[PDB]
Amino acid sequence: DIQMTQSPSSLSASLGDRVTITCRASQTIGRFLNWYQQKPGKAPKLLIYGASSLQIGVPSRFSGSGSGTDFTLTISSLQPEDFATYYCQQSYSMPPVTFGQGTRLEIKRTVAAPSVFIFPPSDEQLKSGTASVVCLLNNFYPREAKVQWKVDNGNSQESVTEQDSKDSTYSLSSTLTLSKADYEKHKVYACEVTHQGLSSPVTKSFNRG
Amino acid sequence: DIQMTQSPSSLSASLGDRVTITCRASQTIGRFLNWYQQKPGKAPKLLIYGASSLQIGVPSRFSGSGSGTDFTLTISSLQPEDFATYYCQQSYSMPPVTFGQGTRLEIKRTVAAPSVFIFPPSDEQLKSGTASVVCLLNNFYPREAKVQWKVDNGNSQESVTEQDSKDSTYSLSSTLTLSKADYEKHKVYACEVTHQGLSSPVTKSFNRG
Amino acid sequence: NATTFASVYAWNRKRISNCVADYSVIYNFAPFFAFKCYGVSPTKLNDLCFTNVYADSFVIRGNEVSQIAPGQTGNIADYNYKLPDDFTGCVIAWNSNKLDSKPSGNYNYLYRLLRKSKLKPFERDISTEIYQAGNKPCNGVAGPNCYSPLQSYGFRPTYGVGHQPYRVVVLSFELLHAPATVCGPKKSTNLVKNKCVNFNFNGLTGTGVLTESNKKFLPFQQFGRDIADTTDAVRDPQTLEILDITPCS
Amino acid sequence: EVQLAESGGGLVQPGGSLRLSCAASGFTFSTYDMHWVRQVTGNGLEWVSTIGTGGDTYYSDSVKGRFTVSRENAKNALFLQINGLRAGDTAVYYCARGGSGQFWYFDLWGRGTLVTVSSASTKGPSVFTAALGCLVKDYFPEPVTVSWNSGALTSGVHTFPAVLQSSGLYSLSSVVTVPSSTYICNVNHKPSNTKVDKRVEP
Amino acid sequence: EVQLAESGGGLVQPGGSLRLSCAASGFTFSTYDMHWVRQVTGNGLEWVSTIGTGGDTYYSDSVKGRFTVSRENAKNALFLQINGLRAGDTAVYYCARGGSGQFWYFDLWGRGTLVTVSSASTKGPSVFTAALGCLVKDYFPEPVTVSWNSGALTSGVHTFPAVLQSSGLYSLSSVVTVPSSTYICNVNHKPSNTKVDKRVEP
Amino acid sequence: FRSSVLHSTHDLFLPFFSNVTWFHAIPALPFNDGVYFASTEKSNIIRGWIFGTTLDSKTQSLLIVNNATNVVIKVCEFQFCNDPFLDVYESEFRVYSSANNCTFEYVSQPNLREFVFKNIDGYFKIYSKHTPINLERDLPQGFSALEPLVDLPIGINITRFQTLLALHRSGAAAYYVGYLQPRTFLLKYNENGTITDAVDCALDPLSETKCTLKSFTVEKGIYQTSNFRVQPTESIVRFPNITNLCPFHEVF
Ligand SMILES: *[C@@H]1O[C@H](CO)[C@@H](O[C@@H]2O[C@H](CO)[C@@H](O[C@@H]3O[C@H](CO)[C@@H](O)[C@H](O)[C@@H]3O)[C@H](O)[C@H]2NC(C)=O)[C@H](O)[C@H]1NC(C)=O
Ligand SMILES: *[C@@H]1O[C@H](CO)[C@@H](O[C@@H]2O[C@H](CO)[C@@H](O[C@@H]3O[C@H](CO)[C@@H](O)[C@H](O)[C@@H]3O)[C@H](O)[C@H]2NC(C)=O)[C@H](O)[C@H]1NC(C)=O
Ligand SMILES: *[C@@H]1O[C@H](CO)[C@@H](O[C@@H]2O[C@H](CO)[C@@H](O)[C@H](O)[C@H]2NC(C)=O)[C@H](O)[C@H]1NC(C)=O
Ligand SMILES: *[C@@H]1O[C@H](CO)[C@@H](O[C@@H]2O[C@H](CO)[C@@H](O)[C@H](O)[C@H]2NC(C)=O)[C@H](O)[C@H]1NC(C)=O
Ligand SMILES: *[C@@H]1O[C@H](CO)[C@@H](O)[C@H](O)[C@H]1NC(C)=O
Repeated sequence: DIQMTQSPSSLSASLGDRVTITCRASQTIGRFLNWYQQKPGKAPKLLIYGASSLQIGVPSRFSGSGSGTDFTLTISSLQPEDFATYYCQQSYSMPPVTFGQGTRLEIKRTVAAPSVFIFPPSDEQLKSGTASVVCLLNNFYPREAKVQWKVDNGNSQESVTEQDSKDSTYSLSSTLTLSKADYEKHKVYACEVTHQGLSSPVTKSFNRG
Repeated sequence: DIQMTQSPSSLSASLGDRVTITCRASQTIGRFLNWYQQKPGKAPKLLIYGASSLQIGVPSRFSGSGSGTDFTLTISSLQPEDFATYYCQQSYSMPPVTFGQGTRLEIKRTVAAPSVFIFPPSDEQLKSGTASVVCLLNNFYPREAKVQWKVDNGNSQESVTEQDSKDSTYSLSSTLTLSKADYEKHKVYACEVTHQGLSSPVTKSFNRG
Repeated sequence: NATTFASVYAWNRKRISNCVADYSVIYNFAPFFAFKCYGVSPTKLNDLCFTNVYADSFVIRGNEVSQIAPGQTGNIADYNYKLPDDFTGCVIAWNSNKLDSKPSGNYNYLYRLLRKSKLKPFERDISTEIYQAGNKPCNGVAGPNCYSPLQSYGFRPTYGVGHQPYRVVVLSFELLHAPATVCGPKKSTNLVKNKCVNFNFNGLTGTGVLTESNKKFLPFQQFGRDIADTTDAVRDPQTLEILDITPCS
Repeated sequence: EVQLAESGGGLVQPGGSLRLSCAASGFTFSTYDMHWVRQVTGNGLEWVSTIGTGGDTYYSDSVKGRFTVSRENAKNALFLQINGLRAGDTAVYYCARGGSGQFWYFDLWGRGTLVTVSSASTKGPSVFTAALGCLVKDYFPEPVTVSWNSGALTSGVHTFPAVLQSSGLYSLSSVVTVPSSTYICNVNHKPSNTKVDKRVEP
Repeated sequence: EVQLAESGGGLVQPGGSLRLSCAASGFTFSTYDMHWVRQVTGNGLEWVSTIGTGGDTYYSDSVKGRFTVSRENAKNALFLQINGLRAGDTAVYYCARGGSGQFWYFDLWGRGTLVTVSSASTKGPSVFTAALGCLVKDYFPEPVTVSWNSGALTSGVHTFPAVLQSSGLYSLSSVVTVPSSTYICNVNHKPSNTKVDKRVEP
Repeated sequence: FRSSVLHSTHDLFLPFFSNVTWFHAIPALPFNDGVYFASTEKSNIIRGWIFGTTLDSKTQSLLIVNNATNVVIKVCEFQFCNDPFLDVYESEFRVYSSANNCTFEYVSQPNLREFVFKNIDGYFKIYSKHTPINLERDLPQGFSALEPLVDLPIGINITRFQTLLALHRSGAAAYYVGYLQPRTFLLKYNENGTITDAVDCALDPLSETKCTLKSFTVEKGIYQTSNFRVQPTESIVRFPNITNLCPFHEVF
């Protein structure tokens, strides 16, 4: 029944910066709250329990604060091992425990632009009635790159890779999915791109191969 | 003879933020300076004495710094009990001790808008010539609201309430007092307000019959 | 298992003191629809100890099972029964449609609708009156426009609606500044004699050989000592026989 | 516990004599210095006078010549006699103790007392989705605030601080929220021992 | 060392029975509570069920009625039996231990297991200065990543996570940098026991 | 339990040959550390006691009310009734005008009688003993140890005490009250574990001698018992004469 409201899904900061991950509760839960750290490549791990006690083995740079209805996880100096996802959990109503939606910690740098490329696949897919057209957005610093598809100037799920350890940029891949007879009925296609730095590339026309 | 120059009258910040209350002296006073905390509605209490020592019972989040001609009271993590008024006192000259003008610590949130309402008072005051004309502002986050009175498109002092503990917004009320047999002097009475977040409220005016 | 539950407007708060509480018998009663607990750990309830355990029982509507909580808001919440902001207990509720088998309904079940919502926690406002609906006091009885009594619950649709009645048993565990007496059960092992064992008689820990003794104690003695403040005898509860404690060879 | 008592602050005619009182408790009073600091409404703290362990007295520039601070080693009694008061001296006076050390610092504060210098007198008040309220004029410093629905409504109720009038009176503002898709205000006044009530409508 | 084992995660038909397993090591398992928390792909953590030291069991709102958690005091064996699974139950489960204290917090975490509930099956995928790559359709959850030219290529190689398909399959996309002033994409699908490759020469 | 040995204990005991206050009925009494209660009247006169700190409206506290054949204990918050009494119409109460915030209702089964009350540990200790007497109303010139029979977990800070008399809905009700003080006693235990006699070591130098020797029978001789020492009565501060007068006077 108790709900938790954490910080925005992503937070951008550089090495040594100060991050204060804020997470609020639906009502007064006292100090029955704990924080957890989860790297997307391994299992989660706790950092703060009881909102005042530091877990043994965690560096002193992490610090938990807040009580009752507002909790803030304050970090003093970011390290390369600190960039991960964090979750807050209430413990007042123990059987109905609930977790926060999560908060991502990413490295801050210059706002890179996605190198928009588009290329058709081989004839192996064109042999089948369900062809496809991919729209590539590679090496861009942000992650909120909204990409759609326009038929004659269907949409599908895109794919984003993790942030690079050296370029500190993300890569996005979107694909146009055509059903039966849609590959042979429509000939002109367009990729819809929306990202900071570009001159509003709402339409990127393409011709069936 | 010695005068003190403290930080601006109000400082806006959220929970867990870092506030550095700055207060400068007219000349070098060494380290003979102490701070005080006074929540509106009760007696003051000291936090830092000698600009280097901490009062017993004060949380470690408070920290005093600076000496000679510039003093900086630095707070690390704001708590709900930390939002209060602060003052800097010089102690170099013992008989003629002076205090700063004060600094208010308010909660930072979204910029709310004042709900400008206008209504006539009860007929009890209207029964005599010494009537009144009032103006109402409800639940606005900032405090830089200035209200004037325009006669036909008697002025009195306005009133401002404290910041709400839940909405974190202020409220302002103004009045226009009239003398004996002065109510029927004009038919229209305009309420002129200027607020950071609300424009053109002067259209609300009285229309006597 | 009272089989005669009270109404929500007049809840029967029963106080428990100096008992074992048999925390393994609560979940062996029946499958519970709502088993929400609070700042007292249910998995660790059998290990803790409290001074007074307040039990409260009542019946509410099926949509009101989510209303018995600290952060509550609703008709039963503000007008009938309110939990404090810091509540250390549990809320147990199960289906009561089978028990209230009466197509007529409205019997022995009433609730509150108005008259000073946000009632103070654990305060029973069973005082029956008529709300001041209108200017006329109506002589304290019903009349024109003063039709505001405490309403009854219409449990008519037996097996006909999803809003079936549920019997709620609220437990309030409180630990005041007093010696707690409602603790968990204490296990006891079989007694052994004529061998060096690590004994623990009612908290008196030690090591030695337990042998039967001819010494007779007074009815209130549970501890046998000798010169130099050594522990040479015990009461050995659960048998009431006096045992002699000699140090191991 | 440890605290400082206070009594004697109240209304006084301009130029009339006045004597405050402060009583310490919870510590050795004969070994600590005492200070008197005032605070005008809306202003900061202002040191008025002080007295050390040796009985020596000190006052401010606008304070010396009309004030007189006194302290007794027994009974933990502290006093501050004032003469020739004026309207500019209206402020909240606080009894403060000087902590041990080499410089003057206020380690302990009292309850604080209010001193107002005016020749006016107490006058009875009267009652003068939408949002409206009941206006109050010709008021006076009061210990009880205006209530709505005889004190039963507090959600959409707000009360504004009073404002000083030319004749020494006050004026307080109060508003309420009423449905407009009927509550009766209650203007209480303890020094007047008179209460007035009236309903409102959108 | 101290760690928690896990086994039993895999594909199951909707509504079929499933039983997970967790094995502790490095501590007194009989004196600590165990918890089960799942995490849907792209979502956060979600508490499923737990069992205390006294054998009492607890479940969530959408979990109670179909789940069944069990635990043995010996062999450090922890189990979690599930019945009536649906497509919405696909999530990554984790074995967690309840630390000492008076409130529930996970002081120790296990390796974590993946559970997928679907009626689909494994199907062989089809594979289809400039930057281009190969497109894969009709894929399936795989334990090995896609490489270009058996991974011997030192140029810019990237691989995007798979996307869900209507028939329960997946689809993966990969890009590569080639000189354009020619390599072979190697899609070694392990669960299909068949490798497929293509070329993107200009 | 202990055998026929002499054990020196330091606890709240009633000093030997103390000035016990004798009361008669027809107000409340303080509670410093423990009240020794004794009475020789009939069982139909005295039927309980009331304890508390501030028995006006608050500071939740209440104590024994006695049946004719049962005991009733309740420590609810009571609105105290000045000069309380149990009326026999037939038993009824008069002081229970408002019983709020109740806690730990206790019920159990109940010649000169003696009672001792203690609350210094966090519990409420009660000791009793019933022995026949041959005198008229005076205390017996003998010895009798009181055995614990209640030991309740009541956690209330008690500072006032007042007895309850049984009045039949309209020079009498004589009872003795003594106050306990921290004293060191030398208790002699029998072979069965019962106390036969005791020695108040702070009474006279002979008891001080029996305390050090740890024996009720002292042989003829001289025994070092304690240490005498005179404490400083005043304080003296001496310093040379003030000289040179600080000629600042000549500066002004
Ligand atoms: C605590 O619980 C134990 C367990 O029941 C109690 O011990 C029981 O005591 C009764 C006598 O009060 C025993 O009954 C007697 O049994 C003997 C042998 O069978 C028989 O010859 C007598 O005629 C009489 O029936 C009973 O056997 C015994 N139970 C056990 C398991 O030994 C005990 O009294 C309780 N109280 C205390 C203070 O220990
Ligand atoms: C000793 O004091 C107790 C109070 O602690 C007295 O107990 C009360 O006695 C009355 C009269 O018998 C009881 O009322 C009756 O209760 C029965 C219960 O089934 C009910 O059926 C009757 O209609 C009637 O109401 C009352 O319940 C009882 N209360 C308690 C807490 O025991 C007792 O009378 C006194 N005297 C003796 C000799 O015990
Ligand atoms: C009923 O009594 C309890 C026990 O005193 C009150 O709970 C608090 O208990 C602590 C110690 O256990 C005291 O220090 C507090 O003073 C008690 N609270 C108050 C408000 O006095 C409980 O509050 C009492 N109930 C009522 C309605 O006063
Ligand atoms: C026991 O104490 C009482 C009370 O002090 C003694 O009676 C007299 O009481 C008055 C008033 O309190 C005192 O002024 C007298 O000094 C008391 N008498 C004496 C002789 O001191 C009573 O005498 C005391 N009895 C014993 C044996 O000490
Ligand atoms: C001690 O107890 C035994 C056995 O009951 C008895 O014979 C003896 O008389 C008792 N002695 C005393 C002094 O009570």
